[PDB]
Amino acid sequence: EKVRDALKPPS
Amino acid sequence: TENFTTNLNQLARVGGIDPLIGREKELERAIQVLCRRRKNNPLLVGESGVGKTAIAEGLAWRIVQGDVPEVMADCTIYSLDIGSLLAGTKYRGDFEKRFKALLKQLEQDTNSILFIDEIHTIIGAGAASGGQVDAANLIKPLLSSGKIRVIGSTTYQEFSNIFEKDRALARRFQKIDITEPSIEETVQIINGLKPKYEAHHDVRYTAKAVRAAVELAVKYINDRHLPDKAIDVIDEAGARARLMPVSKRKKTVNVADIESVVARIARIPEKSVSQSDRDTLKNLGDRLKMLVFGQDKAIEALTEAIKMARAGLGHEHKPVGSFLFAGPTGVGKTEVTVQLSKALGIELLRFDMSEYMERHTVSRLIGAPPGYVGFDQGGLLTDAVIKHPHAVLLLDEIEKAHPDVFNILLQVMDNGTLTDNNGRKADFRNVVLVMTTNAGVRETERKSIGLIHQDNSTDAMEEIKKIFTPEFRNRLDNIIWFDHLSTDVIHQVVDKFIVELQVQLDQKGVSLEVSQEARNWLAEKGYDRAMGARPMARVIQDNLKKPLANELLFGSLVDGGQVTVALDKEKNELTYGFQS
Amino acid sequence: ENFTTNLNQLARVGGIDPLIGREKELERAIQVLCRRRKNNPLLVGESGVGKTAIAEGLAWRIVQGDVPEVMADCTIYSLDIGSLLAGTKYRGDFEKRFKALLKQLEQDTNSILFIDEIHTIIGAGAAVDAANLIKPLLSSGKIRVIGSTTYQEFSNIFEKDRALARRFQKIDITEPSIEETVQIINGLKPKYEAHHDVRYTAKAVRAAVELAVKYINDRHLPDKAIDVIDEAGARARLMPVSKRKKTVNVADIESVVARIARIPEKSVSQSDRDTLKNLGDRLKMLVFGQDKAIEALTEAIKMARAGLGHEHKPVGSFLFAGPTGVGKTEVTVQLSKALGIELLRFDMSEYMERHTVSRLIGAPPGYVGFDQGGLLTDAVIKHPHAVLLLDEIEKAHPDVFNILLQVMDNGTLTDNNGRKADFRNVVLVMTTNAGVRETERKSIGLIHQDNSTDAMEEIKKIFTPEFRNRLDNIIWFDHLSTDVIHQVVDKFIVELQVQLDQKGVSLEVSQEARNWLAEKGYDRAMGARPMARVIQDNLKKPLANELLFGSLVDGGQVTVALDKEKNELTYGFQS
Ligand SMILES: Nc1ncnc2c1ncn2[C@@H]1O[C@H](COP(=O)(O)OP(=O)(O)OP(O)(O)=S)[C@@H](O)[C@H]1O
Ligand SMILES: Nc1ncnc2c1ncn2[C@@H]1O[C@H](COP(=O)(O)OP(=O)(O)O)[C@@H](O)[C@H]1O
Ligand SMILES: Nc1ncnc2c1ncn2[C@@H]1O[C@H](COP(=O)(O)OP(=O)(O)O)[C@@H](O)[C@H]1O
Ligand SMILES: Nc1ncnc2c1ncn2[C@@H]1O[C@H](COP(=O)(O)OP(=O)(O)O)[C@@H](O)[C@H]1O
Repeated sequence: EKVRDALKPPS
Repeated sequence: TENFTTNLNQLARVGGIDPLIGREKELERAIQVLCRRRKNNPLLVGESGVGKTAIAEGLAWRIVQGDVPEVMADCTIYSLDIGSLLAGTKYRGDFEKRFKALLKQLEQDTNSILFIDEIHTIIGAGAASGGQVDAANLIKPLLSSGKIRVIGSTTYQEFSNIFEKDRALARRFQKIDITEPSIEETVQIINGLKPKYEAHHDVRYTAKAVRAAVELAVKYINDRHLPDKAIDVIDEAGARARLMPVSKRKKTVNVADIESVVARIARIPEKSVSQSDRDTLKNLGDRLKMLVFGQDKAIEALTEAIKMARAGLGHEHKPVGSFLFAGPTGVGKTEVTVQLSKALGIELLRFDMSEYMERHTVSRLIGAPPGYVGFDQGGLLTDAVIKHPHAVLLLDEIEKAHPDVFNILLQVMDNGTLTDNNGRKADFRNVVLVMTTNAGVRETERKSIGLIHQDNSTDAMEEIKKIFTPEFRNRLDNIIWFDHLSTDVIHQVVDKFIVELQVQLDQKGVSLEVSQEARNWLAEKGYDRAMGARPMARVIQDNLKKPLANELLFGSLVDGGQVTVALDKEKNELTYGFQS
Repeated sequence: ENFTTNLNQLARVGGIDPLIGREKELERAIQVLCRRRKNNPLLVGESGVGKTAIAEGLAWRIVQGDVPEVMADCTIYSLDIGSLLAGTKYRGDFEKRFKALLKQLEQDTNSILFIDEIHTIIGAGAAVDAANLIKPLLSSGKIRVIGSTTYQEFSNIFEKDRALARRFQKIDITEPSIEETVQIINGLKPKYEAHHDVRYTAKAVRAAVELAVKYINDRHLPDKAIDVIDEAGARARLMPVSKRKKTVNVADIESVVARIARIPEKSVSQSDRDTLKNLGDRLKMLVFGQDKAIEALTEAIKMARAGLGHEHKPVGSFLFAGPTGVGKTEVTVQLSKALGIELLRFDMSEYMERHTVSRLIGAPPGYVGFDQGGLLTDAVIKHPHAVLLLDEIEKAHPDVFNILLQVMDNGTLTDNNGRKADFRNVVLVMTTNAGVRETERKSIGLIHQDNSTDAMEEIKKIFTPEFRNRLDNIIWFDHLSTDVIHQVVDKFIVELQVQLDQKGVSLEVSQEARNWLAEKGYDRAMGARPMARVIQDNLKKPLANELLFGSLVDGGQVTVALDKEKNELTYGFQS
């Protein structure tokens, strides 16, 4: 259930 | 916290939370626990539907009204929803973020209290997958230190198995046993709740109806507990009053309406619950007497036992009646049972005791299918009585039954309630109990082996005394002997069979003129001392119906009837008249 | 609101067929919906029964106005599980959508959320979900939720949990009666007919319901009835290109059911008179042995179907006895093949252990859902209109015989599962090898004595006297004759000839070889069972070896004969 998340900035 | 916790105190101001009636002892114990320096977390352990959640919600209602001590004033109860807290997390720390935030709020307010219904769930992983970071572990330090106060409601079974396994969390909580108060206190509770329910359905509940609901629920609705069951029948009664009448009909909920609602829940025919059977009881003896001839002392005994139970003289805990039928086969033992069932309208459950002869098969009657298999099965006897509260249990060839079966009946007759291995409580106090045995007939019919014929008048009782234990016989109301059918009563039996055939022929248009002399000859062949009247079925059908029936389908006379019968001395045959 | 679809608004614009029947079930839902607490109703019903449609009927009542004023302004919605689970890919994303819809529904009062197939969303199940948000909406009492769940998966999801069962009221939704179902078709007839402008005769619609339950035995008759009706109408619309057969008849509906059933049209068609009339002729064609038994048995079947005014008892209760493999089983399988029913096989010898008796009516080991249940009772429910074959009935425990008496007399059987079987249509047959065993043994005496005994007396020793009186007629096979066995050899070799025909090689067998193979292969004690072993190893081994490597690789042209002095077969092959 616990999953890591990778984000990305717009620019 | 924004949506997970609903402020019960604020909710009570508007409504929703119904008033709590008479739980001072429970609330006093809870208020005392909440005032503790440490581990001030009450736990409400009780059976389902016994007001576990009303006490917690009711405490908020009582606080608003100022019916609590000054120390507990200015206190807000919060009702945490575990499902909402575990919905939408989808991340490593979403659950801990929101859960910890709730604790910060509670820590900020010294008087804030958290009400967690079904607290057994927190032990189960809230948002932990292959990990032990659960909701319970997070709150363990705070409960020990008195930072937050938590109220929990859980069932005894859940408390015993789900809860109490982690001795850590169990230690913080103080068990408060919540049990149903009484059959009479529930009436007071419904009175306090009656205005809210009355307003919803725009009806008024009669004082007799509310008392009847509780009393009627206990007799039939045994699966659930007293507070919830009584309220549920009340709720359903108002709804039926809303939909059944179109308009300008009686708004008041009558006592008869309560009986209809409880009947459908219990799947009862709705006739037994009512007390309008007095008319049938008036002439029950005479009506049954004409149906079955001879053995009058048996019909009067049966009617008298039923009549007393419906007049308030019945046994408080025992069944309506326990009887043993000792007589020859085919002497009307099963006739009084079936005819009684038909007139009363209740079912006639029949169990063959020849099948239950060995020890391994006794468990079937008082046990679920072998091992732990089968769904709504239970004991073969238990599901029949539970299904039909008012019935006529019939057992044939009880003497053949294994001794262990008699031990089961001892508690039935002595206590009136039977508990299945599964765990359910079967209460059958209305069912009459009848057993049929042929123990004594063998001794009485057979003559002594000697030149002198010894007296066999008392021999029949001696066999029953040794065959049936004294404890078993003592519980029985009376032992009634079915005596051999004398020639006088034998004439009535043939009259009933021939008249019955005449009724069937009457619709078809055929008529019969059987002679009285033919009746005598039919009786000798039809009735046997050893087999009783069981062979008499074939004699009437074969001698009278079969020759005429063959002719009716295809014969010299296709139709018109007007048949006659007379005894033939030389041929010992019955005459057949064919007039078109 | 985008996920769900408002049924109340749908009725205003049409597209909802007028519900017919289920007045009591529909009225029950309204009564519970008006409750202060536990208002949330449940619809425990099997697939195809019509549990989804009854909820739609409620919306029509609101629009019609034939309900109390409390529900006159109420609205109903249908939760679309597919819409919510469309592209989330993570558990918990689904939950967020459910919460948002609940808030939208919560703001407006008198809103009912009809959750079709509620069992899927809640509970772990067998073959995903969270079930965390269904509990708070029930406890809050804000919005009523109508949940449709099957009988199966309801005991393992709702009865196991108190929270869901406490807030849900159980409504038993049984299948409608045959009379009630045909009335529904009449109600739905104008909508289907308007689509393709064909007129259905009353006989065809009534026949469809009666025949569908008898043959399909897959799902409940309400769904099956609408399928065959729509299928026949669609087929009739485009079946003839040149001819527009606007009329409908029983002929058309029969073919449609045959296609889905995948059974011959003659058997599926209501041609019971035709099939019974030629039952013996069809059976006698394939098998020409034991004509005496066939004549008695064939007549017993025709009279049995009539029932002689008694239908509750099983129609077929014939018992067969005699030597093993002398036609005891061939007649049963060939009887089913001609009828087209699915033959079932159970060997009582295997079920000669008390533990095995429980297997027939349940499972001794713990099972989840009791899907397997009884080995025989479940099969009867699966195919009620099928023959039941029993082998070696003699070698069975005494208790098993008691159960058999109830079937023929009571006409119904009750087990741990509690499923009821309509034994009326069910047929039964048994084979007894004990009789042949009595003649095979030799007496303890200086000179042997005739061991032939009456068939009736033999049965009394092994069978209770309370069974032969309830039976129709006893059929016994004494032994085969030289002319019958000799002809059978010719029939069996044809299969080898047909097998060789595809391979491209011919075969020739001398008449002398056929006669010799019959005496050795046939056995009085074992009937014709060893004949297959004797004939196969004799003929198959030499031909198979040569066919692979030898002159017989292609062409065939074989010849077989036996020398008189040798009294042994000789095989000749030509390249
Ligand atoms: N009075 C009626 N009773 C039953 N079915 C009806 C009735 N009137 C119309 N029908 C139709 O009969 C069919 C019944 O289907 P249902 O039993 O509701 O299906 P279902 O159980 O929801 O199916 P699933 O999703 O496969 S479990 C539909 O085509 C209904 O429109
Ligand atoms: N003293 C009481 N005053 C008011 N309602 C009560 C009282 N005792 C019980 N009830 C009723 O009991 C029900 C609460 O049952 P509950 O304890 O929540 O059941 P469960 O344990 O199955 O969750 C409500 O109908 C509530 O009104
Ligand atoms: N006294 C009686 N009067 C009329 N019929 C009787 C009487 N006793 C027995 N019978 C008939 O006997 C038939 C078969 O025997 P049964 O009554 O079942 O025997 P038993 O009463 O010994 O159990 C029943 O159909 C019943 O009508
Ligand atoms: N009348 C018959 N004509 C042709 N073959 C027959 C006939 N009766 C029986 N047989 C043959 O008897 C054999 C029975 O085999 P099998 O089914 O194993 O026997 P069983 O059921 O006795 O164990 C088959 O080869 C079958 O074709």
